[PDB]
Amino acid sequence: KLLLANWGLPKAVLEKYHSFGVKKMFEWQAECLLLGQVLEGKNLVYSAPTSAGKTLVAELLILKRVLEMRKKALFILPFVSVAKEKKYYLQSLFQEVGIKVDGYMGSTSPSRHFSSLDIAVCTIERANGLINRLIEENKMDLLGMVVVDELHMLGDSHRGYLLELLLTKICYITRKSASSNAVQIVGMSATLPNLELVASWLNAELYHTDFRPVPLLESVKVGNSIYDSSMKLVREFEPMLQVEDHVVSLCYETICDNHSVLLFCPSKKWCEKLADIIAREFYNLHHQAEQKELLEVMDQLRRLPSGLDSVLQKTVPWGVAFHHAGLTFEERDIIEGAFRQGLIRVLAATSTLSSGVNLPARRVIIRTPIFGGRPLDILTYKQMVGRAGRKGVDTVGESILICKNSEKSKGIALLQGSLKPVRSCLVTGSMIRAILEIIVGGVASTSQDMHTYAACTFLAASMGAIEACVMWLLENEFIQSTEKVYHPTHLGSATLSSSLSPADTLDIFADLQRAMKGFVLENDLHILYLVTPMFEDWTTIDWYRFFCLWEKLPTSMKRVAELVGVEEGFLARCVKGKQHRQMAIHKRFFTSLVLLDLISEVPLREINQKYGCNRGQIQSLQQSAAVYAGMITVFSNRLGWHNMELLLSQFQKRLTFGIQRELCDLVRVSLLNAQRARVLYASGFHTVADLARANIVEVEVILKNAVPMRTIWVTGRKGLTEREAAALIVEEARMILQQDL
Amino acid sequence: KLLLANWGLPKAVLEKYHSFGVKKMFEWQAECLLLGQVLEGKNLVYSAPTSAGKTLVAELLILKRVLEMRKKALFILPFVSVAKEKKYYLQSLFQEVGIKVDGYMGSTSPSRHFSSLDIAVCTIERANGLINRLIEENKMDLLGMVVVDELHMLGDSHRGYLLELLLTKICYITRKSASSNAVQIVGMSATLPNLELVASWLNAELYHTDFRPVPLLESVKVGNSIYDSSMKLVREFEPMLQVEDHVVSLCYETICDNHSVLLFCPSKKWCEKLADIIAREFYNLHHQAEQKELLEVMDQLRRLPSGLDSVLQKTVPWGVAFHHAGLTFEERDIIEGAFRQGLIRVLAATSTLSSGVNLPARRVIIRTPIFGGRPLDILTYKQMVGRAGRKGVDTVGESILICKNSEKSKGIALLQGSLKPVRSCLVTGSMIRAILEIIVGGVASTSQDMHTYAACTFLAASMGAIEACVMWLLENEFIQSTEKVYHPTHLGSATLSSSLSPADTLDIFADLQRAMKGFVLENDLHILYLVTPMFEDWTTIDWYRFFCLWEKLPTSMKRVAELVGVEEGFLARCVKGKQHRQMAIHKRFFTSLVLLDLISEVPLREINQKYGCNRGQIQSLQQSAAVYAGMITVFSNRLGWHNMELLLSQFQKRLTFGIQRELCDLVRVSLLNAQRARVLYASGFHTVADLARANIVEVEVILKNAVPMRTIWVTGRKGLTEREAAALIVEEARMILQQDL
Ligand SMILES: COc1ccccc1-c1ccncc1C(=O)Nc1nnc(OCc2ccc(Cl)cc2)s1
Ligand SMILES: COc1ccccc1-c1ccncc1C(=O)Nc1nnc(OCc2ccc(Cl)cc2)s1
Repeated sequence: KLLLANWGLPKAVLEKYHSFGVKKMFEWQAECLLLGQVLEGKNLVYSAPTSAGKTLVAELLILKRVLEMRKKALFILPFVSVAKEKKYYLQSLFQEVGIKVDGYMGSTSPSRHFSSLDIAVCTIERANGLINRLIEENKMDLLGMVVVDELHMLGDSHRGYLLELLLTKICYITRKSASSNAVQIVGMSATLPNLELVASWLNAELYHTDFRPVPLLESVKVGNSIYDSSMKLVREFEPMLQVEDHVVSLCYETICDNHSVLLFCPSKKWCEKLADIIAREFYNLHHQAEQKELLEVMDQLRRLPSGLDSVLQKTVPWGVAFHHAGLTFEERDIIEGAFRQGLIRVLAATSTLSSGVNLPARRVIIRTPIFGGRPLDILTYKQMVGRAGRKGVDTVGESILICKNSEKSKGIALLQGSLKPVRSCLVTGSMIRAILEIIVGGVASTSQDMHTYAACTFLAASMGAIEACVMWLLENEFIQSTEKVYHPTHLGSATLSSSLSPADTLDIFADLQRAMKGFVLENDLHILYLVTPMFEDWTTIDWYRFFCLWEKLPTSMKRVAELVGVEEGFLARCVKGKQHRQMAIHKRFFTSLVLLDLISEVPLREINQKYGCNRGQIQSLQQSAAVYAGMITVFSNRLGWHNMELLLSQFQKRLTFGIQRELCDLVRVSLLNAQRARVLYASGFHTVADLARANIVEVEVILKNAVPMRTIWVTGRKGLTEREAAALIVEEARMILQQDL
Repeated sequence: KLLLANWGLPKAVLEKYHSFGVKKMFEWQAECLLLGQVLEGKNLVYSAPTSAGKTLVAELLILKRVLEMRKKALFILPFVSVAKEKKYYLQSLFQEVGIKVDGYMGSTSPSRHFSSLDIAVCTIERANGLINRLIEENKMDLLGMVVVDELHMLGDSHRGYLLELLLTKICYITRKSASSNAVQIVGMSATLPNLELVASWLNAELYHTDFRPVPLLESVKVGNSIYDSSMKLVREFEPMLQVEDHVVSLCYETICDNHSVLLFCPSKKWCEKLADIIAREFYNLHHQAEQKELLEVMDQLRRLPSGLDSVLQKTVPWGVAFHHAGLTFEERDIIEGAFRQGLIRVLAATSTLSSGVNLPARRVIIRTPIFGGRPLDILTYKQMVGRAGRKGVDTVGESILICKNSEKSKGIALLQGSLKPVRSCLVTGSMIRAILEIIVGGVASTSQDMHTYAACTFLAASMGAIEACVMWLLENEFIQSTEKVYHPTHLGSATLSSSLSPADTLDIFADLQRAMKGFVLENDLHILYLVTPMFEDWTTIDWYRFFCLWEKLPTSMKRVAELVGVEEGFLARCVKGKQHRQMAIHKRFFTSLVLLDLISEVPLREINQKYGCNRGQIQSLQQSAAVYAGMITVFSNRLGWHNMELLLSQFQKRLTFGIQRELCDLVRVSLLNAQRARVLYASGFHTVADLARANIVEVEVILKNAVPMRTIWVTGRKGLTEREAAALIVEEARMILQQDL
């Protein structure tokens, strides 16, 4: 029975699955897919190692709930990078059968309407908003499927509560129409202890497996000795060519057998240092002093807005490199592709890669059990060591955690530890959000229904607050009480529409209302201070640098600075030689200055030099700001603020792509980010109309010029040759202008 | 030879001309059209009575310069009403042959680009801007024809100088490429003395005729005696049924022969009184106390935003009525159509109708020679008395000017007077505008060329200033001087682009620049104070009323009022119980309040009641404000002001149609002004897409409802039946959404 052809499956999807290598399932997937009425709608909650092909069952169930019972489906993923990778994977897997798959990730939204879509690959943040939209204007009948990758995220997380709110709201909808399902829910999780609780909460069937196609050997390293998980010595490591940790010797031993290695370091500078070191030894140890593919990778990295990196330049032409959050998303994807193809053999990465893309390595060396001054998380450790072993290539996979002295204790604790149980995280902001979501959607009106809703949440399954939440929403004019039936107000409806926390929406309302009274239209800084999310921790602000920039602003910026709350007596002044709101204003002013250079098309390296923030932080900030701009635009649209929504309607795109207004029509093309559109705009093409018939060979020449074979790198298309790149550019322009009218 | 078939002419245009009755030309038209090389391009300047078919030669020459030498053409007309009538006339005459004819009048602009057009029926104000646009971005080769109706307007006028600037600029272009024409110029004028001078100035051939198809008998009336033009008694008038002027007796005598009468009064109240009087007598004198078509006219007047008029209600169902500027444009057109069809037999009109549409009456009675406290203009008198006599119906036409005592002297002076010679009207604002127009267009650079240009104007043909104009443009940063070659600046380029006087553009620049620093986005009043043209004399502002409105403004308006300069200590206060800029601000604030109710879709009668300004003044103000809004939008667009042009980009439409934002897509339909779109919007149609397939019979029912056979009145379509009206509405929506993509 274990064969993808025996199971009912489209021929096109079957032949696409044979391309990636999936031709015979495992026993665990069959036992999970044949777990009673799961194929009919009885929700499903299952756990498996990430290397065991967890998502195959989810994709099969989607194809089912989409083909047989034609309806929409949601694929909720934890992060934007993995969500985009899954969106492109599902697109390449489902294009032939005609299932329109599009993504709601970060700032990007599908050009086509959600009604035209058939699968929405969403982040946790945007899937909740999508379901809120479906509930508001009565379309919950379109949804028939919801898939939640990384179900364990529903516990303690900054975006996990939105996951719970996503399901407890759906289940109520299914359990209020009952006065094998109407909306199926399929969840993928890790080896959680209380998975059952989660399975019973969602009524889903529970499937837990521990099968790993490539066996895993986790071990600790103390001095020169290697011990297994159960405090048993397994090997006496002796360095081959070393100049205790012998990290370089371990990497050398891994490399000698024509394999690759993952090296998880606790910081960025540590990754850059511990990739330089192995590069130096691989030169000296291997030169007594594919290439072509590696030179292609170097040239791909060299035609980027930030260009080549000095440490990358020293490391990459030896098989060694580093992959941390400091690099741009393009550089990170290039390095990840190079490692995936075997071109890069040693990858010094941080913990961020552990939860990100699927990047398996033969040996995973975790330098220290102490990550960022704290012991490594058991979930993080499991995520790292689950990458040890490539399916279908390696016979085994090795994880080596390097510990010492006392550190040995934390290492053995990580070796013998297990995942913590899932939580609920639900007065509190999450419960306020949930109460507002149900009341404003009209799904629940009376307080008896309000407690019934809380009887459907994970808190009720794990085993007052709702009254406090209702009181808070009533006292803050989010909700009105009539003979005590609760009805949404205009502010309460606008909060649920623009997907913002009701806690933040109060100050957002105050800030926008103050901005309407006095606005500065002679720059884009006032329209940016409103769409600037916060400071958070996107960078470590240098006070002197800030004051210097401020001393050199146009004769019109400081007008915007003083109209929003910034000062000069406290503007990188007092803090220069050394208040919770003024700090949040200046740290928002600086943040709004950086975005000012992002929408002014300033090169990332120049922004880094003038502001001191690296390019990864700048890109993260611009993505967050674009999301916030979209939310603020919807908030003003639903409040009847036509003179502000009109101003904000373009800044989401101008921040997503970091462009000027002129390119806002060119960047609609998927392959025109901010530099293949500026060089294509200077040559006279200023509209997607002039680019549909743009001379093919002409745009090839233009893309060949202006360099900061497949040197051009495209997000989701990896590397593209100039000719193929601009051919796809003109084809995308043709499709955009042809299917939008 | 005198036959429209013998002349080379399209068969479709010939059969369309036979519809209006034009089947045999006069001798004067043949002698003017065969005046040497006029048919080849030698410009043409000719004079004829307005009843002699002056424009036939112009239309024939256009068809020529359009069919043979395919190129664009301009039809410059003095006013918006006559320009629109001519646009619809030329459209109905030229649709079959395929000559795309569209109008640049007031605020409306063609949906299609000027390149697609073949005839542009423009006002004098907008034709100059069109020619400036053609000269700027090098398209003067498209223009090959320019037709100027009412050439005598080029002298002393508020829009006449723009006419001269229109031609002296063209001639230079033709006479600078010479270092039978490249742009033909055809002018129609009245019996001017210095026509020759104008003919030689434009190099045009001169044709003057005095032929009138219906002979005219002008006479003066003193007491009971009627004297001819040369102080000779012609008839001893005796009233038939009178209760000296015997105006009513004269109207009765005209009516008894089943004819109609035009009665030109010096004011609006006089027209309303002297139509009520003849209505009263036509009831009492004719009732000892077509109908169906007249009841149709009453119902047409009753389904208007202002509804029926009390004086109109008393007068119209007797054949008598009044036509003054106080009425709406729709009411004026309805009354003019009723008089033209013979339904209305006595029309008490003001001097405004004299220069407007072609409305002939058998007898034209001019009550008094003193019009508005001053003697009647000889041009105005000729314009009035040229309407005496319908071609093809009457055998003669009669003009009767009622004078008395001393007034007799001014009456005989008008009888024996003649038209004053044409002037030039060119430091002065016109010469500044002309110098800026040539320099910024790049057509002239050196001061030698600058004096050469002034050697091409009408001043040079009638027989220092240019140096003063250049100095003024240099000292005001409109123009820069290099090694002394004059180049346009950004402000100088923006002034020529947005078609505003350089005198006004300085204060406009200052006002917009001040508005960018602090703007109020929570209402539309700040975006309206910038697009409010001026006070001029559009109304007589009532101070108490203004202060009352101000005492009752939202909690956000007075914010806009104090941000622009308005006060409360001087805001219908001091002037209430009884400074050239503060007067221009408050009179702009009040004007910006009225427009606020126009874009809020307040009914015209409610605006009239709350502000004290009649509906004709309100409509004139809204048209002027829409023109100003378009000019300001272009001015900000060319100055790189993206945050202001975006705000202003919709107010031109919102003021042209007096609508809200929601209807800005519906009013793109030619038959949806502001009340056939609001009632069609409330039923769910909020987009021109929902109206293309809008159920035909459904929109018929919706238009049948909401009444404030052909009751629906459409501008340019006269009266339309509900079924035909909404059928044309859905057809226009289909065309709009089908040909715009
Ligand atoms: C505020 O909404 C944003 C808009 C722009 C960018 C980011 C956000 C955002 C930010 C932070 N968290 C969440 C969101 C979010 O996506 N909320 C959404 N709500 N509705 C959406 O459209 C989906 C949709 C539309 C129509 C139908 Cl019929 C069905 C589904 S997205
Ligand atoms: C400022 O321009 C306004 C815009 C809106 C409404 C009123 C005005 C206005 C107001 C007062 N006086 C004059 C104008 C005026 O029409 N100026 C114009 N200039 N260019 C135009 O377009 C014609 C055109 C366009 C492209 C080509 Cl290739 C050739 C011709 S219109």
